[PDB]
Formats: sequence, C-alpha cells, structure tokens
Amino acid sequence: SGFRKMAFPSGKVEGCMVQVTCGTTTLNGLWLDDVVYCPRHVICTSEDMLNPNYEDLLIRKSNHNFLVQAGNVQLRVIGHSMQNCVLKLKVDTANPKTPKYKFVRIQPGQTFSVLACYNGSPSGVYQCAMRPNFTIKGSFLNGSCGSVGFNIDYDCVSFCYMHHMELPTGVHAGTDLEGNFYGPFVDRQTAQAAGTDTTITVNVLAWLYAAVINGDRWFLNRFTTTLNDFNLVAMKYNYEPLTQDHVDILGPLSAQTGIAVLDMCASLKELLQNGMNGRTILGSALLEDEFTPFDVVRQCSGVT
Amino acid sequence: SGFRKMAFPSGKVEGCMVQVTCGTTTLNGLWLDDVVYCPRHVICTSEDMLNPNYEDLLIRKSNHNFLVQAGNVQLRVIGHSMQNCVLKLKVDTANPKTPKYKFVRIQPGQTFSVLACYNGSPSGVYQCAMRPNFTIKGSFLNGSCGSVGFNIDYDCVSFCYMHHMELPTGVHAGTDLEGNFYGPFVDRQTAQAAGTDTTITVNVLAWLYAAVINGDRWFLNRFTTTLNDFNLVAMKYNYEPLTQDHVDILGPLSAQTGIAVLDMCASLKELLQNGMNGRTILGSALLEDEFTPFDVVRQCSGVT
Ligand SMILES: Cc1cnccc1N1CCC(C(=O)NC2(C#N)CC2)CC1
Ligand SMILES: Cc1cnccc1N1CCC(C(=O)NC2(C#N)CC2)CC1
Repeated sequence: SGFRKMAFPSGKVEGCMVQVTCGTTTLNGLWLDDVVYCPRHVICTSEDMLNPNYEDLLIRKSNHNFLVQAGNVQLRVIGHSMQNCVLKLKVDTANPKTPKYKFVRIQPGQTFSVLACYNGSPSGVYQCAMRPNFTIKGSFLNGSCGSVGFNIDYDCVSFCYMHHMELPTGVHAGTDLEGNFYGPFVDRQTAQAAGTDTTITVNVLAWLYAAVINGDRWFLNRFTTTLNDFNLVAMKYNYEPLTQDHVDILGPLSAQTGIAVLDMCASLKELLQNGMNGRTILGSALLEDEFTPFDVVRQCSGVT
Repeated sequence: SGFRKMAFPSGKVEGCMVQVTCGTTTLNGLWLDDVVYCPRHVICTSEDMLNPNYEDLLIRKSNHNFLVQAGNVQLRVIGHSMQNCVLKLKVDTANPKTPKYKFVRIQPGQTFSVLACYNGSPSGVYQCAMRPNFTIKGSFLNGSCGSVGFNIDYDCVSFCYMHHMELPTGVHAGTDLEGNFYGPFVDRQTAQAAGTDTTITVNVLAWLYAAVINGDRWFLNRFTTTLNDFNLVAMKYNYEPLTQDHVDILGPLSAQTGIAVLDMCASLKELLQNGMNGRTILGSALLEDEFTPFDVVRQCSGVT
C-alpha cells in the first residue's frame, strides 16, 4: 500500500532526447525514426521572440544551421519543415532506440509524465496534469524547451506534450507533437494571461478513492448528494462540473471500495465546506487533483 | 521556474531490473555485472515469514531453485550467497546494460528515487526520503519487493535502498544493497512499530528557499532567531533539531536569495506557530520535507 505521485519510467523517452542548436539558441529535440521534433522558436534570437514572423525567420535557415547532437554524436540534417509550432528535422539516421509510439492530444484533466531535459540530457521526471485553463505547472528552466510529456501503455509511448513557453506568472504552455498549442497560447514573448485554474473534480474523487483503498478514511461522512447539488458547491469552489461521464469513469473505483460515487461527492462537498481542520489525506493538506481515475487503478493494481 | 517533486531519470535502473522466483514467491532483483541482488525473503513461504530461520530455509535451496528472468530470457544461476538480508545470485552473464554504480548507505533525511517494479517490469518512478525513524513512505504492492532506490551523479547510479517490508501501519522498510536494514526493522512478519516520524527541518528550509527562488514569498517575515531558540520550537513541533552543519549546507541557497539561514528559520518558526492560514507554498498546504538542499540547488540550476 501507500500512494505516491508516480511518473512513468522514463527510459524509453531518454533514448529519444537530443540537443538542437540553431545560431545561439540551444534546446531539446525528440528523435523518433528519422525525424527530430523541436519547438520552432529554436530559430529565434531573444529580440525575435517579441513579435516573431516564423515563416520569414525560417527562410534564413538551412538544414546545416540545425545542429542536432545525440549523446556526443552529430546527426546529419537532410530536411526541415515547420508544422504549426514545431520543426521536423529529417535526419539521415533512424533513432535505433525509437520505441513504439503515438502522438496524442490530451484533454484538460489528463495527467502525463515530463522528462525535463537540458542540452539533450535528462535531468528529472515528474508527473503533472493538463490544467482546465490548458497550462501545466511544471519545472522548466532556460534550455528545457522541447522537453516532452508522455504516457506509456505497456511498451507504447503516447507523446502528448512538448514544452515551449513560460507565462509571466510562471506557469507553462506547450504543444502536442503536431505543434498545436494547448489552449490559446502562442510562441511569442507577449501578454498572455491564464484563465481560472479550476480543480479537476473527477481526479480529486479518484484520489479520495485511493485514500480509502490505502486506509485514510476519516473524511468519509454519513451523507450523499446529487450531481446537481454537488455541482452548485463545485461551482462556488472553482471545481470543474462533474458529469455522468465522470461518474461512469469512477465506476471501477466505486466497485472496489463499495462507496457510491455520489456518497464520495458528498464527502468531498463537506471537505470543501469544512476544510481539512489541520488533517491530511495521503500526506496532503489539500485535495490532490493530478491523479486520474485510471492512474489510481493503475497504481493500486501494479500495472507494468 | 516552477518546482516539482522530481525523480531521477530511471532508464539506467530499468536496464538492471529482473524477475526472481523461488518456489511460489516472485519478486524483483537488481542485475549488476554478473550478480543479481534480491531480498532473502524470496525463499520464504507465507508461513515461513512469521519466524523464518533464513540459514535453515536457504539449505533447502539450490542454484536451480532461483529462477532469474531478464525480459523474457532466462539467466543461468551459477552461485548464490546470503549477505545480511539480501541474496546475491551469481549468473553466468554480466548485465550488458550495467551502469557505473556504487552502493551507498544514506542517512535519515536523504532523498532518493524509487523505481517501483513487479515481475521484473518497471511500473513507475517517484521521489521519497529516508525518514528520521528509518521508514520510507512508498507505494509498494505485493511483488514490489526488490524494487530499488537510487541517486544519479551524472552517469553514476548510487543504489541506496532495496524494498523488503511493509509495517502493519502501511509504511515501508528495507535495506541498503549490502542487505543491512535501515533502522531497527527485520524481515519477519511480526510486531514492528515505527518511532516518531519527525519532520526533516533542513529539508523544509531548503524548500522554503526553493519557494522564494520561484516567487512564493508571502511567508517571509521581519524576524530572525537563533539555533537554540528555533530548536525549542522545532522540538515542540516534532521537527529534527537544526545543527550548524545544516546551516552550513544551506549556505549556497542563503547566498542565492540573500536570506540569512536564521531569518528563514524565523519564517519557519512563525509558519509552525501560526499555520498557513489556508495559503499554499509551491502548491502545498503543508511544509514539504522531501527536498534536500542539494535537490533544491540541482533542480533550480538544471543539472543533467
Ligand atoms: C525560464 C523558462 C522556463 N520554461 C521555458 C522558457 C523559459 N524562459 C523563457 C524566457 C527566457 C529569457 O530570459 N528570455 C529573455 C532573454 N534574453 C527575454 C528575457 C529564458 C527561458
Ligand atoms: C503490500 C506489501 C507492500 N510492500 C511489501 C510487501 C507487501 N506485502 C506484505 C504482506 C504480504 C501478504 O499479504 N502476506 C500474507 C500472505 N499470504 C500474510 C498475509 C503481501 C505483500
């Protein structure tokens, strides 16, 4: 037992990280087959980032201006193209460590692992969630751009995020691996403010189920509620509305614990209204929302 | 910016995980060079675990009773020996993926990454700390034993933990890679209660420095204190005493922020006495103690 914020094992993604340099800008690339994917802003000077015309800046760049290094070995760039906000650098060598992989675009509330990298070299791995305002709360310094987010289903890596930007408020924005930003964000150094960072209700409920499975039971109360009544309280507390789809997803955890989803919603309603009174759940003094129901089942069942 | 509970990239350790089966017991082993290390309780029947005589149980075991599988390939066991609470299974094949490595015995308050495994297959990676009572708060199900804890210095893996036991209170105990338990724990299914789980003060202070570096500044107050005055409050709150050695270790973070260590201790003293008043620091409503000062510098500087 015990319940931890757990990342996927990072080895399959470590095998794909490379360094990409263009002029004086270095960041990370993702090497899959004979393509390296990286943020298009690799071509920007610090001055360029204010109002960059990427099509115009890219005209001044040739294949030989993209320096791609895998470990301490140089890869030969034989083509480049821009797709949305990513560059695809065709290299003459397929990555021999390419895992089975997919590109997926996740929904707000979905969790993934980030392999934070600098100069193509892995620094650390952590779990986060796509927030309801399409930001992520990461840990990214200068040269972390092109670090990726992913999920693993057995031996298949689903890449869902590539890091591009830090907003003036220190939260993070990026793209899927087709180069489309999550949410309204752009790869320019300009006024971009995030909307409300609401709490991912379905994920809190999953985590409360994890708490019961792991013996933390004090918050269970004698009440129930309805989706509509719960949602009036969720709204007041900047929680995402709970849908019947979410109730259905929490079905397997409902079955495992014998606690009806709406009973757990009524326990959550009291926690919101009453607070924790100085108590902890799974070692947290706040209600954790970066575990999906699938995460809780996966971790509570030991999937590899 | 941003500050996350970050594990080391797990790839170098994934390359070392194997499955070890003895009779009807399966758990994990660590394959380094031509030795597989695993908990000696692999030889126990559930009945054996109550009062096991490991020397006597081991007499009934031969090399061929230890089944070691690396991926879906069988390794030939050509020797076995017991060292403290681990078995060393000599195999006829050096692990071709053996990283540079060391075995280290860590001190309470030191952090490390765990690669949670089942049947030799990696499930997830998370960061934890050696608690002052020599437990760890992990996430371990049946068949997680032999999962390891480690730190990485560039390309050298320092293995510091191997998982053996879950106490009746759901906290975890294990050994270094010489098979010596951390703290007073034994590999028997008997009454073993943990002592006080005190808070790792030096680590809280490091994390408060991380908070200031990442813009969370509200808790900084107009006060200072002395080690002796602080330690009277630490004692009252089940915090570890702060030593001049800890003050020296927090030196580089003191330098980076311009906040004297004793001023930060006085901010911590007020947080202990006043609580958070519903506020958060780096997204936590409690004072986080599983980042060492070295962790905070490493993450705030982007070491790979
Ligand atoms: C910190 C960070 C995190 N994640 C992605 C990017 C990040 N930074 C964005 C601003 C960059 C910068 O300082 N640019 C200027 C210059 N010269 C204009 C000031 C540094 C990197
Ligand atoms: C859950 C866990 C976590 N970390 C390490 C070990 C862990 N378990 C220890 C008790 C085991 C067990 O059920 N043994 C009996 C039988 N049959 C006597 C009941 C199961 C594995």
